[PDB]
Amino acid sequence: TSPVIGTPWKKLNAPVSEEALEGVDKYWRVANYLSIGQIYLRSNPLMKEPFTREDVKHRLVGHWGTTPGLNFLIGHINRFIADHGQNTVIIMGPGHGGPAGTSQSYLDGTYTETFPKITKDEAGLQKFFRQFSYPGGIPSHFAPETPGSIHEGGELGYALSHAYGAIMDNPSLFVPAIVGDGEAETGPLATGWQSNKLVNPRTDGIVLPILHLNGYKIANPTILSRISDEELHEFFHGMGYEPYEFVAGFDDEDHMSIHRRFAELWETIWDEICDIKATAQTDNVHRPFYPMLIFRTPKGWTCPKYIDGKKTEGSWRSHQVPLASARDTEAHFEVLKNWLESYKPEELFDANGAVKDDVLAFMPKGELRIGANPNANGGVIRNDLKLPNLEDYEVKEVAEYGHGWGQLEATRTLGAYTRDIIKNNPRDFRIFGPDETASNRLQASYEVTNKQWDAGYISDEVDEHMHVSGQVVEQLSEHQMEGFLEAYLLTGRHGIWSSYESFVHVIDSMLNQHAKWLEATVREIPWRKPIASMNLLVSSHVWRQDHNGFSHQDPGVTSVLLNKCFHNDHVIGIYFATDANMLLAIAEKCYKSTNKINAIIAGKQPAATWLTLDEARAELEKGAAAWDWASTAKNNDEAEVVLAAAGDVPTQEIMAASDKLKELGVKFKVVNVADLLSLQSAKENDEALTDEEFADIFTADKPVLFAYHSYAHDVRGLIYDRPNHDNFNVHGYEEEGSTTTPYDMVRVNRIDRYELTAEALRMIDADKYADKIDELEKFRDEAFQFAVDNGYDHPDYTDWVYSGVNTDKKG
Amino acid sequence: TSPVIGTPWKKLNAPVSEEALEGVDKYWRVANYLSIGQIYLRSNPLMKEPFTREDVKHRLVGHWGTTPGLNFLIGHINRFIADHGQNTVIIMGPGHGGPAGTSQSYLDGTYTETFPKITKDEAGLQKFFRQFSYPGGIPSHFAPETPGSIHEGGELGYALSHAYGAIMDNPSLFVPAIVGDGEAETGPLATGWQSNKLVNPRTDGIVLPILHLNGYKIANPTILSRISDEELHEFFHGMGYEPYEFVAGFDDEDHMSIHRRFAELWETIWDEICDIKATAQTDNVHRPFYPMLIFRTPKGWTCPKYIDGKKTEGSWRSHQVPLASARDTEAHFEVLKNWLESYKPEELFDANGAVKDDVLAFMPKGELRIGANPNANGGVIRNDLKLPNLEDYEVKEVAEYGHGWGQLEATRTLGAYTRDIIKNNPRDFRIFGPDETASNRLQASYEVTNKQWDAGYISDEVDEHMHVSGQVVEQLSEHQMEGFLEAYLLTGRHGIWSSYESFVHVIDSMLNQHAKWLEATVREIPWRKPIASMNLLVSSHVWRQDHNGFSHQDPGVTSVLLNKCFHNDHVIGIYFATDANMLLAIAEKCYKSTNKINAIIAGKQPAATWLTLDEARAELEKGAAAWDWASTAKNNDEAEVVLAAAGDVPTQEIMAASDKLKELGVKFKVVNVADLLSLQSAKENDEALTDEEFADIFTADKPVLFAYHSYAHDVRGLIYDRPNHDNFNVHGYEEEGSTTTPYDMVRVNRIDRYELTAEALRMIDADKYADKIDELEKFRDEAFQFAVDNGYDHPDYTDWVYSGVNTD
Ligand SMILES: Cc1ncc(C[n+]2csc(CCOP(=O)(O)OP(=O)(O)O)c2C)c(N)n1
Ligand SMILES: Cc1ncc(C[n+]2csc(CCOP(=O)(O)OP(=O)(O)O)c2C)c(N)n1
Ligand SMILES: [Ca+2]
Ligand SMILES: [Ca+2]
Repeated sequence: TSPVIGTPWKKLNAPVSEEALEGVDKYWRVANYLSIGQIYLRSNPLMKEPFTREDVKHRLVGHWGTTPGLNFLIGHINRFIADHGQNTVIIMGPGHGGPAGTSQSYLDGTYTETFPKITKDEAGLQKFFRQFSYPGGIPSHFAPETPGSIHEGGELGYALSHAYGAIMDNPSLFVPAIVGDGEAETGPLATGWQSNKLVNPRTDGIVLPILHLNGYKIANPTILSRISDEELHEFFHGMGYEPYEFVAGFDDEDHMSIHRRFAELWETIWDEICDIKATAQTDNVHRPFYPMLIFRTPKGWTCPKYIDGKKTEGSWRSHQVPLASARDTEAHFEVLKNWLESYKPEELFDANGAVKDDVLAFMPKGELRIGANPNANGGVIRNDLKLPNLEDYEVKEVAEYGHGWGQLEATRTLGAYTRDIIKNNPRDFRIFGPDETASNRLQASYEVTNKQWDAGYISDEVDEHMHVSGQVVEQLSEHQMEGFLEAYLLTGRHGIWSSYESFVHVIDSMLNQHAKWLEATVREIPWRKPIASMNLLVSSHVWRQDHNGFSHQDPGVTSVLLNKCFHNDHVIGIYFATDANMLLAIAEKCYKSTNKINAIIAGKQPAATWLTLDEARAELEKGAAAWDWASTAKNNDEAEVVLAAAGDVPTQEIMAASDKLKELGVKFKVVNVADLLSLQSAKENDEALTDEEFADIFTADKPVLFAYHSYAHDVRGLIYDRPNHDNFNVHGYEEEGSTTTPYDMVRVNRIDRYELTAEALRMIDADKYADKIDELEKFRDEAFQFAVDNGYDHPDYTDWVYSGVNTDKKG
Repeated sequence: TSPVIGTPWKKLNAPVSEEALEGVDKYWRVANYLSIGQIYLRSNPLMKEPFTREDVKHRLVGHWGTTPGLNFLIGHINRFIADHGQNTVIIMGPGHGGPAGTSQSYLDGTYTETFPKITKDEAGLQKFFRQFSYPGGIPSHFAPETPGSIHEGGELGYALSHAYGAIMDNPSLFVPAIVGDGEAETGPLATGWQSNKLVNPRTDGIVLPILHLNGYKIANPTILSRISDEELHEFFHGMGYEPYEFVAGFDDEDHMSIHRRFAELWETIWDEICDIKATAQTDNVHRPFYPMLIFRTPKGWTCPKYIDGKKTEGSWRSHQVPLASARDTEAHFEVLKNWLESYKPEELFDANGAVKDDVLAFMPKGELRIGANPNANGGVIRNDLKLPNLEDYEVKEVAEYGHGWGQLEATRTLGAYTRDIIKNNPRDFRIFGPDETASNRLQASYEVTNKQWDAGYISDEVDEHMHVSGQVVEQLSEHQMEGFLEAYLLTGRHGIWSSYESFVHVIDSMLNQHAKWLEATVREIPWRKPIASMNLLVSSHVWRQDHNGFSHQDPGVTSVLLNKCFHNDHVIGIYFATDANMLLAIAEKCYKSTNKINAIIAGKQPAATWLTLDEARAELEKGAAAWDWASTAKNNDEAEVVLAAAGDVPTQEIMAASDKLKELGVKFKVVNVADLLSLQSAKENDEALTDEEFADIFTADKPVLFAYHSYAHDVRGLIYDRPNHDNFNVHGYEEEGSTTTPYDMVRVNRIDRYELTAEALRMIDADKYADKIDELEKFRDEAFQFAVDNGYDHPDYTDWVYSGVNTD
């Protein structure tokens, strides 16, 4: 569970000291200096004679405009953390203000502690200016390479979903979530405001949304800055916030006056948050209006007002760099020099080039520092789940009635297993669902917890399995469910979410961003300890969206995940739940795993169980296994065709083909693939089957009929250097189907049992088998026509049970 | 340009007639009956004795919950259309409400006109009930197979972005956009509300957002129905709307009282909209507060209140079917029977089983009808653009100074072309961008038009190229820009939008849904005329996101688009602008095309021009071409290695390697690829190169070093059955990068000129050249180290120019 840190939710009951405000002004000035320094200077960090164009970097890379805003807020939060003892994690929505985040870590000690080459002196300061956005150095964004970051803010939108995910089951945590006014125009951000009706002020922590209303994005004004202030206040009140507005920097107000006004406001907001936390110990069933801050300041605040006659402070022109070159001319250099000097850095550094003690007297210390809080390195907090014994959930009927038994919905097994995981691991595991948890059959969870809901209740006849506190959360937003969970994993907890397969694509770019976070982490951030895996149950899949139709038929998250399977990072897993027992096998593996995105493709429709838990655990360890109990060939040399499947529905259609081939006395091998990446090039992936193991399973020379769950392109591109790759006949989804019958969905994509039988005969001998093939094709047309006439499927398709099932026995 | 249809923005100046309201109530009842009928009945549409469980469908497919509220709004909108002559297109957010849409088109005559087997009698009604969500039949959603749909609503969120796109440069058009209250929880919808400060009430039409506040989604309440009414109204007011709220169905109020309250409310809202349209002819610089309607009715309205002792009307339980089976028992069939009879069909149908004249007297007529308005079949409005002469934008310098000239930003060329397409086609063409138009270099457009901004103006020192009216729109939302444009295309207009390549993935799922829309259309909807193409400029790409870092480095939109390339549909284009000329070649083709998504991948970084417009146009027609002027081999037998590239940067590094292999006198073919899909199996894609043409270009039997823009898996999967496929050595992006130098970006992905030369040498003979291979590998490290020391790239990299150029 989340640890309690410091003294949470304490009022100051005293005004902020003048001496501490002086510290903030100094932090502000030095953080600006270090920010400009990282963008502009390759050398000579303290500007000692001779200070020249040779000291400036050749290409300017990085973003000023947001940075002085961020540096002002982070200074005042640091003051706040130290005076109060508050467990604080920030979310920098504008992750392109990465200089503010590196500056914070350098000034709080965590940078030097983590990178000992980057010392607190002139030499270290020069290394630090240089390395920013620089070949062999560090990113331009608040990247995972930065102490205090759980949010890079490269792809904008996820500021508020991440903030709200971080505070769940984290009642000591406070998250000032800084949101760009451009980022507020994105869809994911717009709906993230609404998260305040899915958290509880007693069992969850608190988010203080801060709107960085600097008036501009790259090249345009922001919508929220150019509407009336009355509209802006109403909008935030209507979304269940008590909005406060701070305006500064548009006039001649002295910097100390601004600091006084801001600390006074901030303490007022904090007093209101402390009243909320205090009330919540008594009454947590009444949703309060959570404070939020509208921070209205000119973009690029404290850069030159005009440069070469164009307004730069309080404009979009300050967004990247207000001054496009300091090398090209002397007058441009003159502006950089005067700009850096306006911060009077002779008052901020000692003669060693260390920051003076009175610039940092006010800073927090130890684990309260933004860079050091374990919430921002959640791996240090994370423990292994207490897993119940997998064998308790095994479908046993396979062991006694035979392979292919039953009409079970596989996901109900993951449902029961996950339920007991929540019971044994309370406050450490969450399920998220875009109004689909029960549709994907995971509602066994409601037996030990509730959907968490902090909007209105009206009636026991409709408000079932909801409570103001609980470990299932639903909102109809794939962005919120991915967001919440990601932050939940990043602050050191566990969980899963499910989605209908086609709508996973809604959050393809979040999967990309979270993969990239994990890629950089496992490659070059050994101090960032492993977090729990992002477990995604991909259900209600293409082959059984016959009832919703073509809009819902897109299994291609598989193709998108394959684009993050490089470098032996091993941050992606892609599993095909053959049946409920293989679903358990995959669930154990993913629930124990760390630093991954696990995509678990599994059907909720009634389907046969093929494997015992033992056979499934064994098949999963290698990724593909031959099925000697289903093969009629005794070894590879006797086999005329290999039948291979990846996916519950292709396994079903391949095993019903197998039975038709057995009755014609064909000699076939049956292969099953649970782990897509097992087939990847052994040159590319050191966990894949070797060519030796590949050749043995799939044979070196015999024709392979491969029925794949998703698009053939996936498998064909994976196996390009494998033995016998030219003999793979891959069937998959081909952008066909409609509102139709289960048989029609497989038929129209040329993966039904009859076409697979036909295909197997074609591959052995078209001439020898020409007759049976024609019979098989006419039956396909006949089976379709049966559906059109009757409105359900042919009994050959419906009433089929694998020959291996002892159906004599009344079970 | 959009047509003016009917008599727009007309007040009634009279109460709604008692007789129209009675028509409306009959529309609601029959429409509900047709709706339940489609979900539950295989036969006996009018329940003529004997009426048994043999008449009910075995598998119930479809959604009742939303459907009665939809049938109510559309009855009332039908009344309003006829009484006012208002050009009206509806957006059914809750697309799962398919039955309200099919019912609409049956009742207005467009269904029987489009589908003549579906007659206005017992026999047709039997076909109409059965075919719904039935094998052989029609979809469960407001699909493109339905007259009146420009919006399926299968994937929720896109209701307001499509609504607002439809009304742009469409001043006579009115779009009531029906938004689910579940759908309002999605991100794309949340931001769509704000579209009201990007439209002008004089040059654009009007959207009336309608929140279907029915209190529930599948298995949960909705946030927006369980917050205070005060918070709900502040929320809409703060997004610049005048919220109006209608509550009905929670008590015993009689249907006719409900209809009267509703029409009166609807006309009061209509008057306010007409005042806004009249004001806008004099003052169109002050943004009005646009009405919206909060519609609060019980989910499943008019279904049985309780079923098996569980609450069904005003519950999530009504979402799909309130009554799970009608065949399992007689008690369940009895419930179905009683429910159908509650509507009193005996009053609605004559003995032929045609709908009675006095049910449809109130309905609009001709092109004012929801199913026949040409805005909902925009291909009939669509005209070919007046394109300017491509030759006028040619980079002519290639012809004078040679292949490899200059350091031009290619996208500036597409920017000039597009500017003049706007000048020649005013009100027919729009650019959208997510705060990136200028960054992607399309700002030549500002020479003839402005960014359209209907929020506040403060100062000429910051408000450059903005006007309350204009053909460029920007909001920082990929969903909005994709949304606006889709609707703009579907109502018969043209355009383009640009994104940074990594952030195209934000809208992967929208390209999926549009692709599927087009896929359904070219296959089986010949009455839906072709629309203009969704043209997406994919720029600021992976190889030159070295100033922003790993977050901006994902070119895998290519992999996603390849998943919509089957059945010879030809609804996807994937193109790589080799240079500005090849970009013009691709733009012309894309701007003349219909029924496509076109992904145009082009660099905005300074880069060489390789091709004349003529060689560009000839290369593009085939999709790939040998570059004989760059090859040293003069036929394929004489060739030792083939150098292939797709992408401005791969092309650059392959042409630099070619110059390095020329110095060693290797005999190599150079191939450029501009159209990814030309490589697709000839058995799969009938527009692709033949095996003949493929083996001629790439050779039958020699080693091919292919440098690819995106992920090598793309190509490896495309060419599985091409001859000589096993000799393809494919390098592409490999999830390596950082914020670094151009050289470092290609180096760390093994696509830099030096590695590509080495790899060519390895593939001809690793021993012969081992010395020269090894030297190349050390220069890679030397070149990296240079950049670390100096902070800019080694001049062998920086300063190179193709031997083919005159540098004197
Ligand atoms: C989803 C997405 N689209 C586009 C971009 C490109 N981009 C980066 S910064 C930016 C403007 C953001 O402005 P704002 O949120 O106002 O931040 P600030 O002004 O504080 O820099 C844009 C469009 C992005 N990072 N993410
Ligand atoms: C993006 C997306 N996520 C999830 C779904 C699954 N889904 C289908 S309809 C629906 C509920 C929508 O409820 P609402 O919008 O309130 O419609 P209504 O109550 O009018 O039926 C859900 C979750 C979807 N279609 N699209
Ligand atoms: Ca901003
Ligand atoms: Ca609803």
